[PDB]
Amino acid sequence: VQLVESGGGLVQPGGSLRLSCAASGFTFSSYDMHWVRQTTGKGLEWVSTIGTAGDTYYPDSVKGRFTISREDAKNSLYLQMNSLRAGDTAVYYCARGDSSGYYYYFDYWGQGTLLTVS
Amino acid sequence: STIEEQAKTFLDKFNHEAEDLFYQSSLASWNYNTNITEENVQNMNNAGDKWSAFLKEQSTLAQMYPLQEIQNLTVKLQLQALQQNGSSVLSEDKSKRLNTILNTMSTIYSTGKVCNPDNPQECLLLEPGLNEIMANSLDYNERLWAWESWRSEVGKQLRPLYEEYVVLKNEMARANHYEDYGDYWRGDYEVNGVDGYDYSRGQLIEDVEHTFEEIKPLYEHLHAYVRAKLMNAYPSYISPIGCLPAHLLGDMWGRFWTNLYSLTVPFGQKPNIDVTDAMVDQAWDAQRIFKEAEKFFVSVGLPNMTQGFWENSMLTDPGNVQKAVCHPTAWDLGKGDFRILMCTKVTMDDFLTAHHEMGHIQYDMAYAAQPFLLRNGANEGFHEAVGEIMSLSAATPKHLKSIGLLSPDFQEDNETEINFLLKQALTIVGTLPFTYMLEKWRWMVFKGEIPKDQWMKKWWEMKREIVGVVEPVPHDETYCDPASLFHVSNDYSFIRYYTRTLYQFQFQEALCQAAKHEGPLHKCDISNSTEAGQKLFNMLRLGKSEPWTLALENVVGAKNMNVRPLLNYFEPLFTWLKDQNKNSFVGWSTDWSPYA
Amino acid sequence: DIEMTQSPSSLSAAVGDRVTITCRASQSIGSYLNWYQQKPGKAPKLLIYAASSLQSGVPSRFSGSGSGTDFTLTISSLQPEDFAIYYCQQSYVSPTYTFGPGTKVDIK
Amino acid sequence: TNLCPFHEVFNATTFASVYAWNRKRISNCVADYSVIYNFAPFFAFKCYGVSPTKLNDLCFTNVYADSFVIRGNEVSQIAPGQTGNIADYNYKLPDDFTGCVIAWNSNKLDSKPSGNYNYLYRLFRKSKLKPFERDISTEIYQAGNKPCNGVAGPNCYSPLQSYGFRPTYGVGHQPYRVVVLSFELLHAPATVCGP
Ligand SMILES: *[C@@H]1O[C@H](CO[C@@H]2O[C@@H](C)[C@@H](O)[C@@H](O)[C@@H]2O)[C@@H](O[C@@H]2O[C@H](CO)[C@@H](O)[C@H](O)[C@H]2NC(C)=O)[C@H](O)[C@H]1NC(C)=O
Ligand SMILES: *[C@@H]1O[C@H](CO)[C@@H](O[C@@H]2O[C@H](CO)[C@@H](O)[C@H](O)[C@H]2NC(C)=O)[C@H](O)[C@H]1NC(C)=O
Ligand SMILES: *[C@@H]1O[C@H](CO)[C@@H](O)[C@H](O)[C@H]1NC(C)=O
Ligand SMILES: *[C@@H]1O[C@H](CO)[C@@H](O)[C@H](O)[C@H]1NC(C)=O
Ligand SMILES: *[C@@H]1O[C@H](CO)[C@@H](O)[C@H](O)[C@H]1NC(C)=O
Ligand SMILES: *[C@@H]1O[C@H](CO)[C@@H](O)[C@H](O)[C@H]1NC(C)=O
Ligand SMILES: *[C@@H]1O[C@H](CO)[C@@H](O)[C@H](O)[C@H]1NC(C)=O
Ligand SMILES: [Zn+2]
Repeated sequence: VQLVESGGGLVQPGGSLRLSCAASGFTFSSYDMHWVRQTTGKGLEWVSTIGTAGDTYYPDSVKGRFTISREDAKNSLYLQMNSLRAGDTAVYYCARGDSSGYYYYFDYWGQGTLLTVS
Repeated sequence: STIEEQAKTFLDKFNHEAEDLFYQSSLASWNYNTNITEENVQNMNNAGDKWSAFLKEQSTLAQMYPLQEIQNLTVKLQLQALQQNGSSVLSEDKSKRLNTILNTMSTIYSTGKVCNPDNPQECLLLEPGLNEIMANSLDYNERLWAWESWRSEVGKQLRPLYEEYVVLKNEMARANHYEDYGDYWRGDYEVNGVDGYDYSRGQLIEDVEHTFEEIKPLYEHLHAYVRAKLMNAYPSYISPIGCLPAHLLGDMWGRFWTNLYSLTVPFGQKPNIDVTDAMVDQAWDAQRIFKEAEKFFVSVGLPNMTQGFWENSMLTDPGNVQKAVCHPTAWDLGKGDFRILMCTKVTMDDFLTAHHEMGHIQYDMAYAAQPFLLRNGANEGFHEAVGEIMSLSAATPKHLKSIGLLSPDFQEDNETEINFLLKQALTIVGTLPFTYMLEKWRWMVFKGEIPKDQWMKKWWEMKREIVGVVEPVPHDETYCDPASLFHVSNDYSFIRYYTRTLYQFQFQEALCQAAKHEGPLHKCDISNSTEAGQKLFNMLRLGKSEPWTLALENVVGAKNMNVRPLLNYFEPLFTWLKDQNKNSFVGWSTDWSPYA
Repeated sequence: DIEMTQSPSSLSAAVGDRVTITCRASQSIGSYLNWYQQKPGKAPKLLIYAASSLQSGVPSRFSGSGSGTDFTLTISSLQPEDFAIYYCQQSYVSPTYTFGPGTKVDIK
Repeated sequence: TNLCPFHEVFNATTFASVYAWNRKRISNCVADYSVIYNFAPFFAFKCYGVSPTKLNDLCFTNVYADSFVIRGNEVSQIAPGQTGNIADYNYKLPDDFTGCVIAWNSNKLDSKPSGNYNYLYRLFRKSKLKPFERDISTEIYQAGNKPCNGVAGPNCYSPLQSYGFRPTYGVGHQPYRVVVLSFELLHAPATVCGP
């Protein structure tokens, strides 16, 4: 199993990016995906969640601003960011969720990509 | 059970039956201020009657819980608010007389008419008319005639029924276990119980008279400059040695000195900042103005305004179809309802007014979580200060250049920026001695140490030693000069303005220091400073739940009120005034009198 | 949200020692807490789920013990391939899972 | 599948008061939580213990759906381990809860210009609420040491107070319909679940 991220770069405030995560080695039609960002000091922070049947979940902070979508044609997960602020500078990881019953966890994270604003 | 828990169960029921009866009244008042019709008046009256009846019933009921047996410093404040008898201890035949006297004063002041000693078909009232003639006129005799005429007809028929007002209100004050009626008004500056933060009622009688001693130099130099610049306007009417006539201050009573700007301009060669033409060029409307002000507030750290604000609040005059009272007001109806009523026109003045009014909505929003009786400013001089600060920063050239209202060169020459500090000194500095004088006279006329026959011997004595104003013509005892003012005729505490002017600049200096501002204080724009917004929000959230001493300390770091920020804000102006007063005379003698 | 705190802030030990890190929650979370390793220069990796179960692949030297609010993660024998940051994260409240500030394990 | 009612709890024309709250014992069909994720944006979706994503496949013995209307700022009180006016006196949730909470605004439906006083909630009670048990009563709550013999007045108050919803209220004081789903297991064989 491998997960590869893409979309890193620099953007002016108020810009938009379309980050992508490609997963291989398993079935995309069953597991669910999460976007989690990491900043220095504040630690890891969950950013977005997408499941099997057209459901999307966001925190209170990034609400009405992110539009997570997935296409199973080539096993790729997309994340669109608009109206970026100075607090969105982080390293972003795409993780896979699974549960052995009632207990849920993130199995694999991948490599990650960098985002910065100026 | 215990008396400690017999008060909580009462206030918990009170806070739920008060919100509904307050919202109904507020909505009725808003509807009446949108349409002026006949049904709206009836609805407003019914809602107000229900609210007053509920308050009276709860005040009568709440007396069963003694103050000495309750100790939390949060329930105690609500009991203090609810247990005030007010004008109810007096006999039933005296409350009606007091209300009749109050209504008579209100009607007499509202229905003013001089009519001029001429053909009686030309009668001019106060607003407009008298206010216009005191604002944009240069004649000496005409101004003196209007000034004497207003206080001749109105003043004579207002003093005989002021003595009984004083006697009845003093009797009510004694009945409420207080010292005087002035001591009643110095009651919102009282805190007991919290060690190290106490502030007795009499201590105010020190602070106002301790912070005013060191404002004397700045106001003395400003007074000298104004007198020198009014010498040429009225050549043979003012002497350089001393005080100035009270009918030549651009206002009916001398509360503000703004209208003298056109007569005391530092340098008339170049104009002041006026973005009025830019509004027309770029096609500015009311909604754009309010969105820009909201962006300014967001840039500091404070939140947006609710979707209901943009849909339930009128921002433009409807026209001839409706009848609306065009007066900028910020409404906190309760239960998450915030509105702004203002007839907006494209002008810098309305641009800044959108900022003072939006400040009250933000300050109102800050303490929305507090109990009902504590949902107000920590004192009477904190709401109109978290509102006059934002206007100052909005007027800054840097903010106007950062939103696109001026050509992006606009050399910020010292030749021009000194034209802006003087204009603000003609409204902020020129009112403090007037307020101190009026409040002092009212306090010692309620005290009883100024006999009845010396009411007007001391009124014009204070205005010679504190302010630099002198009467144009003799005033005998039967007159009533203070009663001509709106606040003396009605029942309104008047010291709140002083205590405000001195708080707004303290808050401004604290915010600018927190914003890492380098340079003079008047060029300070608190935009793009999250720490300043957080520092302000730590105080805006408290409300009346905690003593105003702690609220002031949370932002300033000082225990009590101070004037040093005010003098720092006007430092370049004061230096220039010192520079240009070397050949003039500073200070005023007792009197030479305009009459001789 | 449910805050999560970790102790100690830093820990220093040699090879072969036993190191224990404690994680404290603000509300009762039952057995819903999981453990992650953040080897520098890479991505976090799952170590223990259900606050006691051993994930397939991680060495058995890691043990998670706890029930209720306060949990502990213990490494009986320390090895040079352990210099990293360890995080405890919750699973009782979803989908707003919150992590801890991490712990420093300096090998010396 | 038999479509045991989930479109009736969420689409009911009239809900219940806070101190009443209708309890529906739903276990009769195959669950179809797809419609749950639809039907307007949700002010909160805070399933506890079970991941919202991986519903639609888990065998539950008996589902309990509870519905009532509250105000916005109290929506955050429907959660285990919370102390407040609603939690201590109206609706209590155990600390070991396993279910979901769904709240959605209903200003258009459950508000009137004059005021909606048909919704009631309790404010005063001698003792707090044990988890998952109702109390409908109208006796005067004694607040002193003088029995009032069922007569309102000083130190004797009615326990129920009305809301009075109006359309112009803010987000925090607007009506909010709340459906809470509770899950449990029993020794009986599991039959109410999908293939
Ligand atoms: C307040 O800041 C905004 C945004 O500027 C960004 O944030 C700052 C903290 C700083 O890091 C800047 O470098 C960032 O770009 C300013 O808005 C911008 O102003 C510049 C002026 O040179 C203009 O070119 C941009 O178009 C503006 N961007 C917008 C409007 O989205 C704003 O001017 C600042 N307010 C001031 C200086 O009063
Ligand atoms: C408000 O007025 C009421 C009376 O209308 C006061 O209640 C009386 O207070 C006196 C003071 O000792 C008592 O002797 C009486 O027994 C009280 N009751 C009555 C019916 O007179 C009350 O004290 C007043 N409150 C304040 C703050 O002055
Ligand atoms: C207020 O005035 C508008 C103007 O047409 C009118 O339509 C409306 O009915 C008025 N409101 C009331 C309560 O009469
Ligand atoms: C004062 O009343 C408030 C309101 O509930 C309470 O939270 C606080 O604990 C009380 N003060 C003390 C010292 O108990
Ligand atoms: C405030 O409103 C503006 C425009 O409506 C928006 O861009 C901004 O994100 C809002 N601020 C917050 C904190 O939501
Ligand atoms: C303004 O700056 C100029 C530049 O030196 C200086 O000569 C002048 O004295 C300053 N003050 C005024 C009032 O012009
Ligand atoms: C709820 O009832 C209305 C009225 O019949 C209907 O239009 C709507 O489709 C229903 N909602 C669902 C999810 O079935
Ligand atoms: Zn104001």
